[PDB]
Amino acid sequence: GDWSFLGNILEEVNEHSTVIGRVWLTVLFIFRILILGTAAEFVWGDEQSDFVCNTQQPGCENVCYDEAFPISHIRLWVLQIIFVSTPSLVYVGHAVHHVRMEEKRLEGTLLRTYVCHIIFKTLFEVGFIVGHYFLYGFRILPLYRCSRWPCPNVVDCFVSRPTEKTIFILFMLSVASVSLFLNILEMSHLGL
Amino acid sequence: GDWSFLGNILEEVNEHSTVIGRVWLTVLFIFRILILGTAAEFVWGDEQSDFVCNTQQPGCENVCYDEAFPISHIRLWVLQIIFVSTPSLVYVGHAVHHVRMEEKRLEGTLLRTYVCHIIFKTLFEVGFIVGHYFLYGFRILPLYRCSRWPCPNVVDCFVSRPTEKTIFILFMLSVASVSLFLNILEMSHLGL
Amino acid sequence: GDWSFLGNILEEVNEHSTVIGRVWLTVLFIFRILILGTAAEFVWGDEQSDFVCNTQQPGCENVCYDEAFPISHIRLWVLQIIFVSTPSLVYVGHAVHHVRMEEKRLEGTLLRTYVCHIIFKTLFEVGFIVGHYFLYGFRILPLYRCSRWPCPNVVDCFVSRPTEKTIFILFMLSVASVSLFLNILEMSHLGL
Amino acid sequence: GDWSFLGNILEEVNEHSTVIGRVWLTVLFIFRILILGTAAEFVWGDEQSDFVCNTQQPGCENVCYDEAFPISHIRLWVLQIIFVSTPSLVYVGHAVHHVRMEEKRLEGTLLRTYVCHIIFKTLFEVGFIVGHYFLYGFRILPLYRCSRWPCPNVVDCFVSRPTEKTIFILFMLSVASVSLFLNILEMSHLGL
Amino acid sequence: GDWSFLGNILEEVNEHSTVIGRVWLTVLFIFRILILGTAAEFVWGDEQSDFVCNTQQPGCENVCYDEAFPISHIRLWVLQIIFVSTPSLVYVGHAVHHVRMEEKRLEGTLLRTYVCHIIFKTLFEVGFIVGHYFLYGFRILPLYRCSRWPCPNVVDCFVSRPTEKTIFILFMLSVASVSLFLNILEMSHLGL
Amino acid sequence: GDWSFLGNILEEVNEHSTVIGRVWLTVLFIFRILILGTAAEFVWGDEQSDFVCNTQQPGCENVCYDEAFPISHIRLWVLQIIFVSTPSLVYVGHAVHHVRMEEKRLEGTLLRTYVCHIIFKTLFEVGFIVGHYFLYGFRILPLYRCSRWPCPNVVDCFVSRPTEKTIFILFMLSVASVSLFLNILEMSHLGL
Repeated sequence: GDWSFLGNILEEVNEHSTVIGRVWLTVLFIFRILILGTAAEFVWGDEQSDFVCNTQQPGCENVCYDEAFPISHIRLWVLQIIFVSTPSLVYVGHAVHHVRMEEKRLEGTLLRTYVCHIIFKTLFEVGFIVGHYFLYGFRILPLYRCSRWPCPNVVDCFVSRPTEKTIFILFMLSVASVSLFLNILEMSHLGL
Repeated sequence: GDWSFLGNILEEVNEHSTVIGRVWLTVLFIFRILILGTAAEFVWGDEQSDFVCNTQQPGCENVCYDEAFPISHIRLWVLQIIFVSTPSLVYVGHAVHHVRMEEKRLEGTLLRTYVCHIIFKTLFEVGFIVGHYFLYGFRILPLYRCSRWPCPNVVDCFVSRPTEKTIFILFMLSVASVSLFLNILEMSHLGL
Repeated sequence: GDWSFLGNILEEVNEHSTVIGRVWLTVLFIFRILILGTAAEFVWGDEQSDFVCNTQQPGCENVCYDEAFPISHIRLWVLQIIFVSTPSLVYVGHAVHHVRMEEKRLEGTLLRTYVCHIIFKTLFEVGFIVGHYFLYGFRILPLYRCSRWPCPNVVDCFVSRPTEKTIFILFMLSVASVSLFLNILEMSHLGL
Repeated sequence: GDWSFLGNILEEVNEHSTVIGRVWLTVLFIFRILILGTAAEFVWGDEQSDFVCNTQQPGCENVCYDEAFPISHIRLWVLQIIFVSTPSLVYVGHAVHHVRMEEKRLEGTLLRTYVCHIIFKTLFEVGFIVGHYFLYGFRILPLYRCSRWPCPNVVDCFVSRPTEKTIFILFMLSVASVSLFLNILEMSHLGL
Repeated sequence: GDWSFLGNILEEVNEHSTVIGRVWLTVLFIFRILILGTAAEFVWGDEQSDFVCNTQQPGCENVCYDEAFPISHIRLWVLQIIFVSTPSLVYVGHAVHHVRMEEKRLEGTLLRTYVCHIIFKTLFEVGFIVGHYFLYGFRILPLYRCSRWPCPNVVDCFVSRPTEKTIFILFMLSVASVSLFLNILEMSHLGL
Repeated sequence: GDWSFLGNILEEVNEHSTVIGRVWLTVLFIFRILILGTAAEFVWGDEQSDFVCNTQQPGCENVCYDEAFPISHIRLWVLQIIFVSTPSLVYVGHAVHHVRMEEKRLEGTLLRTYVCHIIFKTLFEVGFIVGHYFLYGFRILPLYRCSRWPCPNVVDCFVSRPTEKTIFILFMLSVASVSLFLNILEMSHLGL
């Protein structure tokens, strides 16, 4: 995918962001967007094609893959990145608006907006982490047993690349936890 | 797909747009174009290939897929984005024309044009929402029963990734509703 | 495909073009090039692979697909865009030549050249429309009956995605008609 | 493929080229590079995969495809473009060298070099045209009869998309003839 | 994958880096990123598809490929590049922070930070080398014998392109050793 | 692959290079990088997929393809380009270092470094030529007879596109010889 527009706006907000905030944005670019592009998308590329079920029943593989993976992991991470970035977009928009007003003519209302955006980032990060956990836990097993119609009885289905997917799941979970910790540091640093 | 040209023109119109309008354009880029590029196109990539029908009849799968999906969802969203953006293109063109005339030498006629473009955006958004609804509702079921010739009788066909497609359908519907609400806010803000 | 070079030259000619001409060029970029890139190429991507014929005869599918689609639609639209743009290239080249001569040192000969280029655009547009019509009409049917050797007798062949292709055929026909109408407006506006 | 570097150098030589030369370069970009990228590469994409031979003999299809198409057409056109452009590269290099020498400090030796480069362009164009003609004529037939080992006897093989390939073959031949005529015009214009 | 953002930041740090450091960064770009993009990704492209196991057992190939290659080599090299680059990112961030503070208003604390970043680079490089060694040694054999359920007994599986993969494994190992040696040179040069 | 970074550095070294050196670099870009991108990569794209062996033995095709092509040709050419370019990178780095030192404050040591880099280029070119020759000669035959386990006895395997690959092998060999001759000219010109 093409993240150029998002990257441009995030670069814009870097100028008006705290040091911790700049660390957060660079982490976002290097350890989330770049990982999905260079590494994860290739891992998940053959998710359905190499999904195999031990049956002669038409449509069983499709329904079972859908049940096993309601939403693909890479897609969920895309959404997580976008929603997490959106508060920064709101903040930079507010700042640019203030600048344009000054042209017509981090304190106070602007500072409060910054803190609010940090809070929203934290909430979205926790929400996506919890959602991933309930969806998949954090370990993808090779065997999925499926009892969804049209499959006759329970059928054994086998996932592609489960170990590598587990590795990247855990990597992204760690990155999200790091980003959350950075946000906590931002709040503490503002407090100081 | 390459949206660079459209992005450039939309960026141009940002300068001469209202704050709500800038919010609308950023929503368009981040939550529509970027979603289609990064996420949705991969979801719908194997729509026909992994479409499977329980038959030994040649051509049944092709005719049934065509009947089930007259137009693909991602294509309809492309068209929706383009038509929705077109009013902004008209408005920016009018503004640039006025500027060039001033060189030769948001009020009045220009303001009325802006409001008209907002109205067109609202109409196109509602039209595409209603069209999608009548075409597909908002839930893609896994089973499609097909009675189209050459299929003998009704045949059971099975869709790929129905749950994920439902998730993205609903996501895009929400984004469109948000954009419509933003347009309403634009009109109210102008009224104030 | 990469249209960057053509886009650059067309952007150059925008500066020295009429308001109607700018509308025409933006229509060309947004509703032809962008449609082919984002939407149509994916539609026509699996034209031959998912073309299926009810036979056990080697080579029948290849010969029948070739007979049914002598030239693919997307390719014909590429050619249409290029030939339609070429008059603008001639006009901008003439203008730049005049500028360089002035450096060494829309009226008259330049205006006549502009009108001639409009006429060529109209002729090429009508020609491509008529050619498409005679080749395919404007509705792609799912069933193609083929009697081309090596096929034994008439064989039934089934086209992929006929409905979506019909939708895009009609969309592009509408866009071409709109562009032609714009050219007529250009001539009338010059007359005024 | 990526032609950015070649495009940059050709754009550089446009400044120091004749009006006819600029027409030639724009023809090269729009009607050769852009055609190969947007249209022809997709046509020839499935040349070997959809090549089918009526046999049960392993390796017959590979050897027969190789014999039928020793070099693919698109590849030959790539080479033609590169060799044809190379004289312009030589000329621009000579001009830039002269400029750098003047910094240290179209007539005469430079003009003769320009004419020589035109001559080389004409020779390379004629050579590639004749080579294509002897290789393939100008019509690709659907049926190729192959007697190459390991094929037992003569086997019937069937080419993919022969009509479309014929259309593009003829289109590129016309473009090459146009470019040659332009070179002739360059020489005559210099003579005047 | 797209490394533009990382490349931009690394280019930024080149200005404030030692001569040995610049050599290290150019080695990183030319002999790691460019190798993975141009060469290695194509080698490893068909890792699972052309993985073949001598069995009629569903799911055996998937489980055996996963066991043989828990993480793909190219993915591990991506991670290695990112982690190795991260210290440079920290250093450049610290330097830019100091610059911004000076605006508000290689020695001392900055120099110590530089040395620390060198140490982290060395540790990460050694860690990835050792991890690769324990995972795969440095020779990929063609035969993998697999006893993982559902495979019945030990099954013989055959890897794709083992020799080429061995060649690139050794090439990247050499590059990593060279980079480590460069870091040692950096420390010695600072000592001098 | 993406050669932008290498291209940028090579463009930088053009400014501080001899006329023959500029000819060499343009040859490198136009006749090596552009050929691999536009033409050769498509030729070698289906090397393993269309490799066919006359056997019913699992894994025989993989082992035989690996034995026949230990390293793919396109990969070897990538490595050749990178190693050949590396001396220019060393030279430009040395020159930029001298410039930065002058800021703090082709003759002599710099000239000797330039000659040394030419020598390294010549050695690497000869080495890669000889290596290719011993690996493959310069003609790819269609038939490869393979006796590698698990294949039972000698099996006949058939290569894809052998003639086209031979053509490009010879083309690249010619380009390398031309570059070597250019280096010889560089040394002679310096001698004069």
